[PDB]
Amino acid sequence: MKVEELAESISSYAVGILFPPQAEAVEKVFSGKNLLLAMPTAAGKTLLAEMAMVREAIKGGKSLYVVPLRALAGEKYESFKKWEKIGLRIGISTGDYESRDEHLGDCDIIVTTSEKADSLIRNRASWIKAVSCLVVDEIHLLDSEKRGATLEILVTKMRRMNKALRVIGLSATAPNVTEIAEWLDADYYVSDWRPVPLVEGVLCEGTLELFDGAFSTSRRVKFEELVEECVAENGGVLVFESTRRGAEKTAVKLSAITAKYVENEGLEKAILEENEGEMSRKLAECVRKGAAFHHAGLLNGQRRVVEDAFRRGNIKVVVATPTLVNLPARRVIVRSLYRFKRIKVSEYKQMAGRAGRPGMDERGEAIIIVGKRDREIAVKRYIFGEPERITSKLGVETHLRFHSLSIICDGYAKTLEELEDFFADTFFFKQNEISLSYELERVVRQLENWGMVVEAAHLAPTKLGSLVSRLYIDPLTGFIFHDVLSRMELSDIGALHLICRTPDMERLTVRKTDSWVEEEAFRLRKELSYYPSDFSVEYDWFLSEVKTALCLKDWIEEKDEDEICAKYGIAPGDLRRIVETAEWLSNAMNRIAEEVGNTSVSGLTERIKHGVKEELLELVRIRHIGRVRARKLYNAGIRNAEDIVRHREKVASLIGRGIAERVVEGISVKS
Repeated sequence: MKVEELAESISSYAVGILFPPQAEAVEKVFSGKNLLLAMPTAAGKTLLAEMAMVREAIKGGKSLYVVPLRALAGEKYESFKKWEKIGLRIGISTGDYESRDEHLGDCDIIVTTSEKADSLIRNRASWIKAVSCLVVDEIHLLDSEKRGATLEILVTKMRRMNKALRVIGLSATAPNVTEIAEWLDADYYVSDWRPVPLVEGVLCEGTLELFDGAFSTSRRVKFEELVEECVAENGGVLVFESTRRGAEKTAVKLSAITAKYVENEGLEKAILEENEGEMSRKLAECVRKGAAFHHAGLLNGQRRVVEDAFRRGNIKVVVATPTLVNLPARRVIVRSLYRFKRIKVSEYKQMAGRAGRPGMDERGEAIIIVGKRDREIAVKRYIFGEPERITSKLGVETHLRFHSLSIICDGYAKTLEELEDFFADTFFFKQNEISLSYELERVVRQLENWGMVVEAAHLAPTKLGSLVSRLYIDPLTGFIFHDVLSRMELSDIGALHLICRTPDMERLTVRKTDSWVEEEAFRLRKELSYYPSDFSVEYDWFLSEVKTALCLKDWIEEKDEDEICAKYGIAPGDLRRIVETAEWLSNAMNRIAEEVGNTSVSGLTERIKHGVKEELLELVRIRHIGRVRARKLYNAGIRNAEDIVRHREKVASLIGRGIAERVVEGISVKS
């Protein structure tokens, strides 16, 4: 079997109209052994993995492509539909935890996220045991203080479950990537190869020094011009700023330039299609003039609209933040080098690594605009310089606690010893051979104290623990709930506040101006699950909890979004992010509540989800009608599904003929 041949033939069919020079890569991909691929651009890295899967499929196996963000999940998912021409059946699962998703079980490639995978495992999906090859994309994220831990545990749990499991890790370039390969028992393959070469250049006092390997080409140019230059050519310029305010500020100036080239007026409406005012205002017209800014503030809608547009060219410039998703662009400017501390070689490398514009450009330009703080650092360390070494973060108590509970429940470790053994098979161990027996002992006790783990001369989970496990929430969270609930029984704000006490919840920042919070917090005292000293150290952590719960409150009290935003000083995307989260825990808190018997939270989740009152719940369940429409309809006779039908003409007068039509189309088909 001349593997090179197969690989080629296979790719072409599906793709047709791109991956490493020498055999090694392909040679290994088809070997069947665990394999770690370390390359810069995700480009060739992914097709090798894909082939890996295509092959495994034909062998009659099943692959589970894992990704870190729920975002990529979709991107990769679609990307794999390409192999449908060959009869592979792709499937995806994201966001649903308490479910085994048994329908995926008959897919050849199942894309999901690290967490979702871990969950599916805790929730004992039946297909997992069928997965023969696990591909861990962006495995270098093993260094991620947030992500790492799950990766280490997922991989381990999975390996320990199936010795025949073939793990394929895909990572960015880093020095210790080989030890990863060792921890994975895999043939590695490393390379600096890039489809479209990259030129990294720094820009100082009017001069741009482009580095082509060992040479250089100084020139006199100005930022505004570098942008227009490529913009002029329509190669796409991607600028990076370390702020939300900064990204928007610049995303504006450039619109001046991008304006005289394109006038996207239909897309200006595409933005406002969901929100308006201050922020969305800016992005909207900004886009009308070619430019745009991309940050966590926008809504997943406004984002994908700006992304799709920059891809097609409608948008000439996209000013984002390190928070950044495939954005093809010829030029890539990096405004600052510090993170208002300094940016990691990694972040820069990644940022620069977007300059390639495969199949449209010959080279990629990435410029680090630096001042004069001895610009040598931007050259000596960033341009020419190794990225930071991947260091495992599973060590923290947090993660330990979080995962141990899972391990002791799912039946991997039945004694403290074998719990210690489990963590020994970790990348954390392989990396620093440290016995965590101490802390790990502390954990299991605390897990016992919290009533989640029981010591009957054998470690086992309690009904509660199994729950906390399946809910995939921090056991501390599960405790705060089970404790407070089993004892008292709060109200709206009281419950919204309880959630915000939880570590799993996001909180807002309290500005010097948010004075009401402190007052409101007092008035509402006696209602909250606890109340700190006016000058206790936690009065600040407290006030955030309140301000956050107050926010959810307004959301739940149907307050205008833009209004809620302005009030709390956050952006629509944030609000959506917070509510989104708040709900998940809200569900968690309720299921926990039930187990104890408390009910003061019974119909909270629903409210949180739609941000409606309670009287509108019946209306919002209909194909989701939204707070706005639901209110209008409720302010009239239409107060449920039935009434929307019987008074059709009326409905359409309130909501709209179009929307009206769509809404009814669903109800009848059901009832």
